[PDB]
Amino acid sequence: MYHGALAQHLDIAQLVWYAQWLVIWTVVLLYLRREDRREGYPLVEPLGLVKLAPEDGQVYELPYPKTFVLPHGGTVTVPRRRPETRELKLAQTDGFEGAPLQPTGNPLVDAVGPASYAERAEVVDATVDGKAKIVPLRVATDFSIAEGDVDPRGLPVVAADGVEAGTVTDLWVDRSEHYFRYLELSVAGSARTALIPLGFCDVKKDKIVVTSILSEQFANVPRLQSRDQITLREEDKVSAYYAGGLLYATPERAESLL
Amino acid sequence: ALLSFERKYRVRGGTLIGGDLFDFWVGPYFVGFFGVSAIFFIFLGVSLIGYAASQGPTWDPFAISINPPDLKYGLGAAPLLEGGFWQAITVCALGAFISWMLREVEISRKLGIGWHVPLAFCVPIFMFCVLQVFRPLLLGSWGHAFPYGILSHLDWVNNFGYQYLNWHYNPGHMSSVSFLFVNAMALGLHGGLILSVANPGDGDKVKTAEHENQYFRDVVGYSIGALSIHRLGLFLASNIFLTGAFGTIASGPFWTRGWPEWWGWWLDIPFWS
Amino acid sequence: ADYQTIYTQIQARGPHITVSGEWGDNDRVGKPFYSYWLGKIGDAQIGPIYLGASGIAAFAFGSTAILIILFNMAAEVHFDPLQFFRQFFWLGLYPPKAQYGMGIPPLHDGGWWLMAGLFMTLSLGSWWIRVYSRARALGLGTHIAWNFAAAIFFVLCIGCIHPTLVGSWSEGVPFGIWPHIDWLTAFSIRYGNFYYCPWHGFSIGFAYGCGLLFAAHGATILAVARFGGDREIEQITDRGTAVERAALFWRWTIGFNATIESVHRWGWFFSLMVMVSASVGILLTGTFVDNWYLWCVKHGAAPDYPAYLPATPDPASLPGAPK
Amino acid sequence: CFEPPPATTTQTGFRGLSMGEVLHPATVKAKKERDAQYPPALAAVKAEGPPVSQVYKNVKVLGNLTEAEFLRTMTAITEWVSPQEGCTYCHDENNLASEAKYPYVVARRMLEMTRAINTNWTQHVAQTGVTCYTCHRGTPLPPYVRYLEPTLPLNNRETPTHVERVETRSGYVVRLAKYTAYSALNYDPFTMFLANDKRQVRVVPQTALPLVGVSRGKERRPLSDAYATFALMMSISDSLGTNCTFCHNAQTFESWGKKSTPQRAIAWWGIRMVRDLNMNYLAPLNASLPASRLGRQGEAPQADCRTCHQGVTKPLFGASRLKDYPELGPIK
Ligand code: BCB
Ligand code: BCB
Ligand code: BCB
Ligand SMILES: C/C=C1/c2cc3[nH]c4c(c3C)C(=O)[C@H](C(=O)OC)c4c3nc(cc4[nH]c(cc(n2)[C@@H]1C)c(C(C)=O)c4C)[C@@H](C)[C@@H]3CCC(=O)OC/C=C(/C)CCC[C@H](C)CCC[C@H](C)CCCC(C)C
Ligand SMILES: C/C=C1/c2cc3[nH]c4c(c3C)C(=O)[C@H](C(=O)OC)c4c3nc(cc4[nH]c(cc(n2)[C@@H]1C)c(C(C)=O)c4C)[C@@H](C)[C@@H]3CCC(=O)OC/C=C(\C)CCC[C@H](C)CCC[C@H](C)CCCC(C)C
Ligand SMILES: CC(C)=CCC/C(C)=C/CC/C(C)=C/CC/C(C)=C/CC/C(C)=C/CC/C(C)=C/CC/C(C)=C/CC1=C(C)C(=O)c2ccccc2C1=O
Ligand code: HEC
Ligand code: HEC
Ligand code: HEC
Ligand code: HEC
Ligand SMILES: CC(C)=CCC/C(C)=C/C=C/C(C)=C/C=C/C(C)=C/C=C\C=C(C)\C=C\C=C(/C)CC/C=C(/C)CCCC(C)C
Ligand SMILES: CCCCCCCCCCCC[N+](C)(C)[O-]
Ligand SMILES: CCCCCCCCCCCC[N+](C)(C)[O-]
Ligand SMILES: CCCCCCCCCCCC[N+](C)(C)[O-]
Ligand SMILES: [Fe+2]
Repeated sequence: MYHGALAQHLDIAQLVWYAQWLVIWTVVLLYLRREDRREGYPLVEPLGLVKLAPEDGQVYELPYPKTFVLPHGGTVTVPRRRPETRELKLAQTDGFEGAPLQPTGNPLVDAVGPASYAERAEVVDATVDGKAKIVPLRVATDFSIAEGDVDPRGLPVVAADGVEAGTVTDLWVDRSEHYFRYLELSVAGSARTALIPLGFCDVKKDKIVVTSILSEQFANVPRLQSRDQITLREEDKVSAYYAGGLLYATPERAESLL
Repeated sequence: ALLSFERKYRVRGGTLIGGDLFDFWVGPYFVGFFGVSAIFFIFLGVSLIGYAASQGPTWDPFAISINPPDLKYGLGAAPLLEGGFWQAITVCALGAFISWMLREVEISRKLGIGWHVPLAFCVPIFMFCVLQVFRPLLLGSWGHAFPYGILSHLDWVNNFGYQYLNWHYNPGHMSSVSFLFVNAMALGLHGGLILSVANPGDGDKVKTAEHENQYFRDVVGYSIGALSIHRLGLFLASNIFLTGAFGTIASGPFWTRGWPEWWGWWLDIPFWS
Repeated sequence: ADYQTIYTQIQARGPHITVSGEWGDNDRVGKPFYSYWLGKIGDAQIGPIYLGASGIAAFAFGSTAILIILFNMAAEVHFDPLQFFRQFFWLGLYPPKAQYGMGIPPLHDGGWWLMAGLFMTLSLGSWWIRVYSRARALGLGTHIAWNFAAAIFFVLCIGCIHPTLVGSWSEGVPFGIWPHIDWLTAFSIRYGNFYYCPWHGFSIGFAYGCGLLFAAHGATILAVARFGGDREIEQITDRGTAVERAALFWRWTIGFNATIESVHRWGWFFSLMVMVSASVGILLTGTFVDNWYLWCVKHGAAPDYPAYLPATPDPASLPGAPK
Repeated sequence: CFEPPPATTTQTGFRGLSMGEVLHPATVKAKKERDAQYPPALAAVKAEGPPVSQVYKNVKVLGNLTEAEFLRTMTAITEWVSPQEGCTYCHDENNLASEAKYPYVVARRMLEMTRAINTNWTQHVAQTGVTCYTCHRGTPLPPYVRYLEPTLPLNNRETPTHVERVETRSGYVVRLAKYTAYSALNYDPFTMFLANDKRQVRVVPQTALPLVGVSRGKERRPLSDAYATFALMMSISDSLGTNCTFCHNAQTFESWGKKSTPQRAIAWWGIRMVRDLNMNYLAPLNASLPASRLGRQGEAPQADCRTCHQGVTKPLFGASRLKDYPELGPIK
């Protein structure tokens, strides 16, 4: 006789094989793939007009809503009603359903394609104990630059066309993570300030190189509401601006590299 | 068709070849020139697999195996039934993988994001080349490469290991395994952490970056931080193969004995012999 | 290129944040110090460290375990300190070689092994309590502790649950660098080739998948570091363009996508499933399957191959062949 | 650290299974040159006069031979076993029938042993056969022999270090490792498997599911047996200068048929032959040898796979003198 044998060519390990697969697909399909739909759903079509009752699949694919209790008051519930309100300055290059859209205006200011920003809260991201998290060093006076590294305050910012476009006046620090996230700079010949995320900055000893945009394009970098703090949406707006540059700053960057 | 937030990003441009000609979507999938080459190569490979499989004994997906040639054919073409199908299929796979990678580049440019993903995906393409191309070149036959079958490929890994007596003692393997294990641990820790912060449960409030770092400082005296665990993650994962490659390429061309014996360099220093 | 994804160009220093836990805030010891080279690829702050009961219990029990192992190792080189350094990798503490069944083996033949086992097990349990309790103290989920519980469960499976189920301590994992490795081949040989154990395959599938996911996830976050994708908690509660682009990268590549939260669920689950799958395999091994290859053959799964050199009858079954 | 390319490879299984030999040309060339030292066969002599059983006084084994044939045998024996020592290693200068020297009696038994190998163990040694040279390689003490405990070096022509010496206890783990191809496997496969026939090498069940009656508690073989078998197999692999896939498809180590090579069957007979040789010919020689030859438990040196093979899959690359010296077997 055999340990693990059952009637007529079944054995325990064979059943467990079937069970294991069932468990996997259950978790994958009924749990995980529904969790994946907490953002961006329900989907949008060339006008899903059926305004009186919902299509069945759209209900089945979603999970039951969950509510995050935010740390500084408020709640967010996902998934939810979140349509894109703002007018997008884009035109359909063809009638085909999955044809690309062309920008109609100036895509950096108009904020489309890679220059797009999410409609995040017009709210200042906060530290564990309520203070504004992302602030420049003139405010965060207990933060310093570390012994060894470039202090960029004073150094010029050279844009993609080799033209000095401004002077770095301050660094904005993340007080929650001890991490510099933007440089503030004076745009030469414009009497204004502008943030640039450190990711678009090549920090040298004698200058800061920025290949994302041209010198002239520092003019229209999104302005902040306040001098000494920034909102989650403003961060998106600002970051997006430079990223737009990568595809749009000159005509030839959208075209094929080869 | 479209996610609620998708339409604004779906713009023309960022291709590497062909400009507007292949710059479109089909359902959710971006196409591009490299979507077209990918599908070409997939179709060809899957056809060649189907044809080759029918000429073989069985149709059980576990027991199907398309094997490379005998060693006597060295680096030449082999008759289709006896290793040619394997040779053709290998070319179609490389066509498909490289296409898949370059397609990801195009998709990255359109979104105006980093090329880090296609970059990371070169690592497993490279490792596939180590096993099927570079190591067979150095030993002199395609017949040293691995067969395409669900279970048959394991029989190759098995015997290849035992050609060097105890493959566990291969130092490149030791490195590889250590990265495999630590990478899996770290993914659990990372995924665990994030969820632990956003989902304390019992209606208790969502926590903060500060809490993230405080947790790891408390448990193990150090926290690498938010951005850095992503860099470390990519690094640990990628080193599974980058180091493993050395252990694989060494076995045969640069070492013909058993792998435990290699540790003679240490054990047999005269100073303590 | 974004150089910030490679290393921090300008490090920042500032006052040390301490998040207050519901208990044990005084049991944090050490004074923080900052490392400049570490801070290039990480957070510069090393220390302080929390030092509770469960942590102290863990160090206590673990050190006992380590001492039992090292003493036995040294005994294996008749205490010669030079040969100890030379032969370290080859030294180990073995389970019983003789079959005593579940009998408590003599100290010279795996009693010490059994003792080291107990003390390591206690050390893991104590550390588990630390990992769990620290999460409760800071008002966090127990997600990490459950992943870790699976890791510990797997260790108990190879070390004592499987030996208990077949009823022989001889099948435990030895302590030692090469010796714990040697066990892998001995176990695989005994149970008919672990490549043919489906739970092995699942474990490997998830393990490799952890490779795939962390490479993909890590690379994804770095690729959206410019838009703040590293700040994942607030991208959950307030979706920014970082995670919008991240999701569209994948949706356009593979046809579907995740949220910034759910990808962490995927990863957590895959990590967990490496150990859960491995555990199921070991529980079935010995207990209900003796030879995994023959089991695959029984169910028509095994591949077969023509002879190359001639097939070779087992000479033991020829007529008039010796013992 | 490393060995430079290229590598000689062979195929021993179906294409795609990575089965076969992986050899470094330099190493093979060195072993080939070493083995090429096998002295050529002495010229043939015509058989004339009576049997030496009627001529000489104390001839028990080779009595069938004529005088010229017999002295050819003795000249060859000297060349193979005691080329530097000469006839006087086994004989009194003034009485060739005296048995006073221990090598004489041992040499008689060795003749009987060698003839047994070539007659009864043809399942292993085939047409090739063995002569005294196969093991001895021109010295009275063969380079590769085994005691009931592991010793270093493997070649007893090399001088041992302090740690290598058997009495030095701190070197035990290393003595053992070098017999098992550098593994940490903690088993002496010679004493376990080759010294006698008490232990079964096979450890792997021949049923998918565990048989009730053999599968729980003290009914079970301990896992140590599987470690031991592995150790034997590492040792065997190293002793022939080869790897597992010479004999096995690792898909199923336990299977014969298409999952094993003919060399595996031959290796099986080799185990049996080595056991016969140790138990019935070599081990009983502790009575006839001086204490300087014996190991620390009064054991004579005994043979393993290496004794003949010396890191080559055929001893001396298949060199044979069987036709040249009919008197060493096979015997009708
Ligand atoms: C008996 C034999 C042994 C053996 C023999 C062995 C060999 C011979 C080799 C390894 C290697 C490795 N072993 Mg290993 N091994 C490992 C772990 C590992 C891996 C970390 C490592 C790399 C595997 C690899 O190259 O994948 C390769 C993966 C590739 C190439 C992925 C390709 C992906 C491709 C680009 C995309 C494919 C796309 C699909 C076709 C698309 C279809 C998708 C659908 C959805 C549309 C562990 C954890 C253990 C344990 C626990 O004991 C172990 C034991 C053993 N190994 C045995 C001792 N091992 C490798 C190594 O690095 O050695 C140092 C290696 O060469
Ligand atoms: C040197 C190391 C090798 C190795 C050693 C190895 C071991 C030891 C084990 C596997 C296993 C597996 N290997 Mg594998 N392997 C595989 C694919 C596979 C799968 C059949 C399976 C699970 C993989 C997984 O989940 O990964 C992570 C990826 C995930 C989770 C995404 C989904 C992947 C999807 C399941 C892939 C399925 C592929 C298709 C069946 C093949 C394509 C079909 C065509 C017609 C479209 C591919 C496609 C390649 C290529 C192209 O190089 C490869 C190379 C190697 N493997 C090397 C030769 N592999 C396991 C198994 O169970 O096999 C029977 C197993 O135990
Ligand atoms: C020749 C022998 C083989 C073998 C024998 C083998 C065995 C016997 C077992 C596996 C298992 C496994 N094998 Mg595997 N194997 C694997 C991969 C794997 C793993 C994914 C899987 C799970 C083990 C694990 O992750 O532990 C890493 C994680 C561990 C060990 C958990 C540790 C957590 C712990 C809490 C840490 C605590 C440490 C403390 C801090 C320190 C305290 C210690 C001090 C006090 C002394 C690959 C990729 C390959 C390839 C490519 O060939 C392979 C080939 C082989 N394996 C050969 C077929 N393998 C396991 C399995 O899945 O079986 C079904 C298993 O039991
Ligand atoms: C797929 C799932 C994976 C997985 C998962 C998880 N694994 C976790 C968690 C999860 C979720 C935890 O939360 C926990 C942890 O805490 O992480 C930070 C942990 C663990 N995983 C460790 C080791 C490991 N995981 C392995 C494998 C897998 N894991 C599999 C692959 C392997 C392999 C591959 O063999 C190894 C060796 C330890 C670091 C730890 C236990 C310490 C202990 O039990 O105490 C034991 C007591 C001792 C005295 C030993 C001291 C030495 C060690 C190295 C500890 C030193 C730490 C010390 C604080 C340093 C001070 C210095 C400071 C001043 C600067
Ligand atoms: C350390 C590095 C890690 C790593 C990293 C990353 N991995 C990535 C990315 C990164 C970054 C992506 O960006 C990319 C992706 O999109 O993510 C969803 C991807 C992907 N990782 C896949 C498979 C995968 N990753 C593995 C391993 C690691 N990944 C390691 C761990 C393993 C194993 C075996 O471990 C597998 C099986 C696919 C799902 C996907 C490619 C799809 C493709 O290429 O489409 C195009 C090709 C096809 C759709 C089919 C092609 C059919 C050919 C022509 C005919 C078949 C031939 C074939 C050779 C026959 C084999 C038979 C078989 C039984 C032997
Ligand atoms: C028919 C035709 C002509 C079409 C033309 C167009 C064309 C080229 C189509 C291609 C068709 C093909 C070949 C489709 C096959 C697609 C493939 C390869 C699918 C493989 C999917 C698999 C198995 C993936 C394994 C990894 C896995 C388990 C992923 C699950 C979780 C996901 C989706 C992770 C991706 C993901 C990661 C990694 C994040 O970090 C992240 C961060 C923030 C938001 C979202 C994400 C996110 O989605
Ligand atoms: C040991 C390895 C030997 C060496 C070297 C030589 N001889 Fe020998 N001899 C040996 C044995 C065991 C025997 C007995 C053989 C038997 O069949 O029982 C012999 C015998 C002789 C004889 C016969 C003399 C007699 O017993 O009456 C002669 C004449 C003789 N041996 C000569 C001889 C010479 C000339 C040698 C060097 C060339 C020589 N022997 C070497 C063992 C060994
Ligand atoms: C391996 C299968 C052997 C073959 C074939 C022959 N001999 Fe041997 N011999 C062998 C061993 C393992 C030993 C023990 C070690 C030892 O030195 O005693 C021996 C021993 C001898 C001796 C004694 C030498 C001495 O101790 O000084 C002699 C004289 C001898 N062997 C002779 C001999 C002859 C003449 C052979 C062919 C007829 C022969 N041996 C074959 C192993 C093996
Ligand atoms: C031929 C010269 C061999 C080489 C090289 C290896 N093995 Fe082997 N193995 C061989 C034989 C003749 C036997 C049968 C022994 C008997 O007395 O019946 C074996 C046996 C095994 C086993 C046990 C299989 C069983 O039925 O239980 C195992 C697990 C095994 N061999 C493994 C193994 C490995 C890993 C090898 C390379 C290190 C290896 N063998 C080499 C013949 C030969
Ligand atoms: C001297 C008495 C021997 C001992 C002890 C062992 N082997 Fe041997 N082996 C010997 C000879 C003379 C030959 C013949 C060579 C030929 O041309 O046939 C062999 C052959 C083998 C083989 C076959 C190799 C091949 O076909 O390539 C194998 C696999 C083999 N021997 C293995 C083996 C093992 C495992 C031994 C210890 C158990 C062993 N042999 C001992 C002589 C002698
Ligand atoms: C009823 C009672 C009596 C019996 C039950 C007791 C019980 C529950 C026993 C359980 C035993 C278990 C689970 C045993 C498991 C053993 C295992 C899996 C051992 C695995 C690996 C061991 C290794 C790698 C040992 C290494 C040892 C050393 C390096 C020496 C020690 C020193 C160190 C510094 C450890 C470093 C380890 C590593 C991080 C480098
Ligand atoms: C990595 C090993 C995977 C082996 C897969 C073999 C599973 C066998 C179970 C098949 C299901 C049962 N049945 C009836 C079809 O035989
Ligand atoms: C062998 C390990 C098995 C791992 C299983 C993970 C597969 C992921 C499947 C993705 C399915 C996608 N989708 C949209 C069809 O649901
Ligand atoms: C039954 C075994 C299946 C193994 C896992 C296969 C992964 C499925 C991914 C293909 C689905 C692709 N799709 C529809 C999302 O685009
Ligand atoms: Fe993350």
